[PDB]
Amino acid sequence: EGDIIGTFNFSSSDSQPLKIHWV
Amino acid sequence: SAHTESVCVHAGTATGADLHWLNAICTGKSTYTVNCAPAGNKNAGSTHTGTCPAGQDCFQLEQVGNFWGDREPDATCSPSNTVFDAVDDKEATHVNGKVVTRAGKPGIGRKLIRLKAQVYRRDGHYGQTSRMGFFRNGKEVYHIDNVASMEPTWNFDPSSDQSFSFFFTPGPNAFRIQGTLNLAS
Repeated sequence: EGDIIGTFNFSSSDSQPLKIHWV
Repeated sequence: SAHTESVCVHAGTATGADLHWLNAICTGKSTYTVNCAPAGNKNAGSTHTGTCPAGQDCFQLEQVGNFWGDREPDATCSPSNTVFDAVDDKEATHVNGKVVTRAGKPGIGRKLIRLKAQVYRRDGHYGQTSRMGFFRNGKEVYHIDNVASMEPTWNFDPSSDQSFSFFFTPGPNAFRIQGTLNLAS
């Protein structure tokens, strides 16, 4: 009782591309 | 994407058409091509071009669900200092038969990173190259043969690693390379 139907996802943004300083 | 959908919406105004993107392909550093179709007939595709805004590069996406539920190549726009990309053209850097991207350095400290890159066909899907890899400090240090993609890890050290760049070997199935640096573990 009170069980939630569906799917949670708490993923972060740590996999985002790194900012680049070009030579 | 917001950008490719906008290309279709603007293409349909002149005829009152309700157009949505079918698929989209990066064609260069900032250019892309979109195929559009009316909501009521996915078969009636038309081709239209776009360009990413200033300071942004075209970023190729795969398996993106479109208006009709089909998973397709799509294109969006990403800050030009967060993506590496090149096609085989005159002002692409060429070295030892390879097309090479711009070279640059992340602004992080000592950290494990991943150098992710893929090659793409003219139709925007993942392709195949005989050889792809990355340069470090202007020298080829990693390669992988007969693949669509690479994702080696590397202990980045700002004192020793001045730059990285990606390269691929152009061919009938390798038109564009696209890469990023990412934190890894």
